[PDB]
Amino acid sequence: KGEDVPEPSVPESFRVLVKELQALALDVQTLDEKDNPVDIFEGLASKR
Amino acid sequence: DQFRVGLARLARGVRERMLMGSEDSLTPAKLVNSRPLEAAIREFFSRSQ
Amino acid sequence: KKEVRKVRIALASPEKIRSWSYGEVEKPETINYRTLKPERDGLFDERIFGPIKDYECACGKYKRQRFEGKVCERCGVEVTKSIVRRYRMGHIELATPAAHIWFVKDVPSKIGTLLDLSATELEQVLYFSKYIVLDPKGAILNGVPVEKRQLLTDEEYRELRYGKQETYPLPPGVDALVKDGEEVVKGQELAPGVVSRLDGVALYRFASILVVKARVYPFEDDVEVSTGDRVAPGDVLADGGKVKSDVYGRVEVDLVRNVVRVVESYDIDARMGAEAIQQLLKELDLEALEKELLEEMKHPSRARRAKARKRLEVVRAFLDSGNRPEWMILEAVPVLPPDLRPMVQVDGGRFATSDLNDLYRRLINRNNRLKKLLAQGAPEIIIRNEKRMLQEAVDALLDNGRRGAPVTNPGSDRPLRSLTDILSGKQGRFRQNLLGKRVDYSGRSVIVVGPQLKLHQCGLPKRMALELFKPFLLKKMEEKGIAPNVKAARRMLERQRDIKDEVWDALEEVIHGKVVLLNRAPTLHRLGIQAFQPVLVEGQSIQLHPLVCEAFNADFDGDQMAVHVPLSSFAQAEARIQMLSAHNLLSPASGEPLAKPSRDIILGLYYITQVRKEKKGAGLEFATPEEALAAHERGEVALNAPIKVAGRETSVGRLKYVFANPDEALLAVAHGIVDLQDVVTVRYMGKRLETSPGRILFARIVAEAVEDEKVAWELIQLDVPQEKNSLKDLVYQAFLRLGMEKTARLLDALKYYGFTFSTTSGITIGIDDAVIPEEKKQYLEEADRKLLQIEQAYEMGFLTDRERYDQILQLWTETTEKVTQAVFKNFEENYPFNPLYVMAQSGARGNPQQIRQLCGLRGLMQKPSGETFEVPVRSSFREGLTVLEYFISSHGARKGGADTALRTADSGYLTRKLVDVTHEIVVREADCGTTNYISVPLFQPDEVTRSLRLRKRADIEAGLYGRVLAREVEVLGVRLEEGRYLSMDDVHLLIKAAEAGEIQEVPVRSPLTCQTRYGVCQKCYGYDLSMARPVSIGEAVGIVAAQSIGEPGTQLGLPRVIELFEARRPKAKAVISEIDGVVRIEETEEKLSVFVESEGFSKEYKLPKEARLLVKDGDYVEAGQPLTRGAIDPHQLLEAKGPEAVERYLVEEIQKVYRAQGVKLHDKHIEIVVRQMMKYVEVTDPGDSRLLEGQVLEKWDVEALNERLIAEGKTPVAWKPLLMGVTKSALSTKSWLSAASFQNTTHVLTEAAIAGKKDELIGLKENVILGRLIPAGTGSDFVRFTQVVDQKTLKAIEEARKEAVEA
DNA sequence: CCCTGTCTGGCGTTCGCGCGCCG
RNA sequence: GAGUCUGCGGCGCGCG
DNA sequence: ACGCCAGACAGGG
Ligand SMILES: [Mg+2]
Ligand SMILES: [Zn+2]
Ligand SMILES: [Zn+2]
Repeated sequence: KGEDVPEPSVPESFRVLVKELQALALDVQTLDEKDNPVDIFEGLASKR
Repeated sequence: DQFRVGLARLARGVRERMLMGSEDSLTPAKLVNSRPLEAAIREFFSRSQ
Repeated sequence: KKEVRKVRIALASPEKIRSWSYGEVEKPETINYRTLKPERDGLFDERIFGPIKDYECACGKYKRQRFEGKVCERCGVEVTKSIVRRYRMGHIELATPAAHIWFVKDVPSKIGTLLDLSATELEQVLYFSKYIVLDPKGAILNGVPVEKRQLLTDEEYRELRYGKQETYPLPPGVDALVKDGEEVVKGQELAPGVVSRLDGVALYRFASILVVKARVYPFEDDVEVSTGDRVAPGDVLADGGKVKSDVYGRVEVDLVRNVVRVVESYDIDARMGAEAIQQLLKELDLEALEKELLEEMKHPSRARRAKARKRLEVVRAFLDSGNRPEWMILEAVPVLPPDLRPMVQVDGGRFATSDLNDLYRRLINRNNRLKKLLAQGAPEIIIRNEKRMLQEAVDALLDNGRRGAPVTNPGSDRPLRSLTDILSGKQGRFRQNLLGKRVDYSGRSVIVVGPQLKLHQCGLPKRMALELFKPFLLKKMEEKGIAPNVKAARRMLERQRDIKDEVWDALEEVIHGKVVLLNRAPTLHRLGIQAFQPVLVEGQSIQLHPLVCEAFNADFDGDQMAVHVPLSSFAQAEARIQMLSAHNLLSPASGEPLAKPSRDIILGLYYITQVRKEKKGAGLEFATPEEALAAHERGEVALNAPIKVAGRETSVGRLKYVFANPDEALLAVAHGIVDLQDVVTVRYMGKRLETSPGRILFARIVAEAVEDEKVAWELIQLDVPQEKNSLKDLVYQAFLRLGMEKTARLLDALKYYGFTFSTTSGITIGIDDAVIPEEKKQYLEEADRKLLQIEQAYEMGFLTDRERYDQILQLWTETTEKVTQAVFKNFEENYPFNPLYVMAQSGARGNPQQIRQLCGLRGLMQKPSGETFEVPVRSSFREGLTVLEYFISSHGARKGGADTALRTADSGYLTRKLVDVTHEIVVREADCGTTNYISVPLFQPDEVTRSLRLRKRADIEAGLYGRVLAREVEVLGVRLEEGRYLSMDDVHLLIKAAEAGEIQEVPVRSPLTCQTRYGVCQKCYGYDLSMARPVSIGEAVGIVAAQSIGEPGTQLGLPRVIELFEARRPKAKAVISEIDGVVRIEETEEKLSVFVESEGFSKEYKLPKEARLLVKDGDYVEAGQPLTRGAIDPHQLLEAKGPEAVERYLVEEIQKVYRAQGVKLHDKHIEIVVRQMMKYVEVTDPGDSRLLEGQVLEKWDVEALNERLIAEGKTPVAWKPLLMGVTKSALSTKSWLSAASFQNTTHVLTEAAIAGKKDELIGLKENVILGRLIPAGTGSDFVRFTQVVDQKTLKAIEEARKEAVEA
């Protein structure tokens, strides 16, 4: 198009890593300004 | 060396069939199985470092 | 849509295992061959993990994107691509618990330390083998009251539940000596042969007697109790409240004897193994043990209090962060996604699946078989035997190898890659993220010199470009008439014979002002990658500029360089502004240029500027007679006086020719009157200068490169042949004086002429060119005969077997060095212009030791071990190096090659470790106000016992160049202000002053004393950006430092540097004086002794036989002073002389090695690093948290600052400076992400989990993994926000403000 | 019961690129 | 109004 | 094979 590239979405290696780590008892959660949630997996993790 | 590693593997299973074969007719197939020797030798000429 | 600013590892709640979970994998069914579809509920079922297909469902009720977020009414399939299949998780519900191997086998057993059990052996004892525990209450005895938390066995537990049951068989036809339910005591004969072993009630079996620790209460009317129920003293049993029990216990209503026996054992709750630890873990009230430990900690002696302190941190971290410790036990195993571990079709029908599945099967199978083995009937031995295998299985998926190594059946004795394996190591998962390994717009080919090219550009193969800038080209095709659309333009290019010449026009046009990055094999420093303007060229090879060949270690025997392309208009910006070649001329290590003319350039630029000398046989005195002018000018015309004679004022060569204007001089050259290397007279701007044409020509080239002709002679020396150094210094000067890009112009200028002059010069190696000194024959014979004297001196018995050897070595060691200066002496006096020689003298190519091996002789080559050979290598390479001398010399070459191989690995590793600790260090500031500076010494103590000396020019320069004075210093007349950055010239001043004797030290800001916790400021770092002005805020200094140290290392030696970055106890230790008084020595036989003493006390220093002490009986010895000779132990020196001493020790002692090897790196760097070695300290007087603790220095400065300043109550937080090595500081830092990268991913995470650790992302390592923007650089909070304006939009916005006035 | 010492237990070991082979 | 799926781990050697 | 760090236990007062 000759346009300006969008701004990066989370890299799959990270996503692949969090779950790898989730495979292990450990729970890796990303957090916000005040320690609260944020979502790396855009919407496939919430259930149903 | 590998040929004798394979001979042991064959001799391993052949001893199991000394007990498996009902009566005397057990010389041919009751004692020999070419599976080990093949995998062993083969393994050496295509996979050995 | 928010930004991920903090990541956090926390333990998993079983409920959370279920929460992230989709379905439960309950059967070992991979995929059934007939249909490559997921078998049943199994490991790959799509419910549990996700849509096997695109957007479509199961059966196909809904098949596109319109209803993307809804599930099929009849079948539950929500869909995105099959990615929802690769991100979802499934869980397996284990039968009886098992524990994480990550928490149980880490050196410090997180559960062993928390739970006071034998840290490593009691665990392994009951975890994998057989021992059981009692939960709330169990009123009856074993001998003692109920064990609230202790553990019992199945046999003594068995006995308890049915009373005291022990069955006693009786031989057929034999009658017993007791009645059906008679009270039997321990030792009583229950029959002739049988004898009871315990008290209780003898019950009849059909054949056998079963005694029971119990009482027996007969009843006439019906029973109110039932077999199995528990009873206490009082509890009714039968006949109404008439028959009551008297003891706690189980019940057995025997209606065969119409009686109710109450076996001694009542309500007893019981369970063992992971089961036993799950119980204990649940019953602990962390608060209580916390308090308990507090007391234990500060009150008893150091043995049990020290244990309580290491036992209090874990309890702490749990309560503190929140996420409680009962989840350390596994009862729900999370199943990694399906797509992650590939079930793929290989060849002919072969299928490959990630080994993880084999281990998952293992666990599933065992858990199931266990479920079945407990429901069928449970014989103890077989239950444990399985729980064991079970427990081992659980390890397998988590971590294989900690304990034994599982293998796929006979095929490959290979450990199935366990989850730990996937997350750790060199090529692991944590390493794949951090280094992010494969670019989309990349390329690589063989490089080839591009002489005409300017540092600004690089020759890139058009064919390479076409693919590289393909999408950018496609669009441009459409902008023009070559192609209708993108897909069109693509097909147009899918074949090589289809490219219209018009496409090249388009590409040539698309790369117009864009630039690409080039990479070299090992990326040692920031210049390991540089940006250039691609100038499309034909062929395979990539044209690289010669001057940059120095930055990337690259010659042209086949080295290949990679190529990337900046996609964003932002990336391109930075890439061409701050990453291009021509703007990064100086090196980040030293303020010396890196665009120095290389070997080829210098050879050319040298040749042209040298003066020749020829023959003086007749008088050389024109200085005085006028008849000397005439006579020696006619004598020259004759054959007697040369054109370049040693004739003080002017050799006839100057008398004959005088040149007015500058040009005048070179025309005569071109006409064959004067060689360029000849000595003539010339009239310049205001002087009659006596200098050779060549020298004058060089003057012009520079003067032309940069038009400010006067400023060109101000910074050049035409009084000597241009050496790599004279040139090196001309670049540097030119950089400071005239400006960056103008310098770049000068470089290419020299580059161009150096190269041209080079070809014309005709310098070439010839066999005869290597010239052997006539003195070689002498020195060898002279030393030969002397060797006989040494032999005759031993054949008599005067010299010891050793003395003989050491003396002979010294004969050659000197004789060889003798031939060395001899050869050069020959070239200097007789062949000034020898091909081999000139190359070596000119910064070009050659090494004094090398030349020797060709014309002189390469004499001593050591044996395999190291002991040098007694016989030397009498030959040169000019003449036949003989058969054996070759072999003999071979041994050394081989050790050299092996050495180079192991140094390369260790050089990259050192760069890894330096980065592991200094990556976070970045410049983000405001002049940090804490003025605590470092003083750069200019003089050194002991070379010779004690004599003060001026440190080397080099060394001192290394210490004060481009630094920021801490305080004002009035030296030789000038007033060096505070905060001023001393230029090289300024550091030339201070040395000249110390010469006079006005200054011994220099107050200067340094990273060693910065206040900025995470980071370093502008005034503290200093000058050296790649540019010569002060450091710009937002420069990754940590790395830049780590790199400048890791490159030179490959030249080192290194073993010491390691001992130094890593606080260690070197080979030859030197006892440091912990006390400062004076010294004194003793004479007794065995051991000597150096004592630092006072009439009050002495610090006894045991100095064995081999140790050489140089402090003598008599004078003073400050704390941490060398009392022995050699290396020192940082820890002791820290204790004795203090931290300000360790830091400065480390620094100087590290520089010692590179100095001695030619490397010239600025102290700044080793400081950055060493600082981090000490970013931690121990605590001795608590406030917030308990005493023994190793925490971040500055985080205490925070604590103490607000505890005394903002909130009252001066609870002084007394700490102790702690010294740690680069490696341990990285291992143990704040964030875990960084730590997960090197040490042990296994440990790092364990702890970080336990204590819900919130990784506040600061530093470039941790924040790179996330693929998030770098906290340093443009992500620099200083410049991440900066807007631009046009006076036109400035007025328009003001018009927006004006419209704000209502009505 | 304390401090000191000794074997003991766990981890780590440049970078990039080619080619070719194998379940 | 094109986009899927394959190339992994290791081994050996060779260049830089 | 090695090297290094950190560890848990056992011996001599
Ligand atoms: Mg090369
Ligand atoms: Zn459906
Ligand atoms: Zn500072």
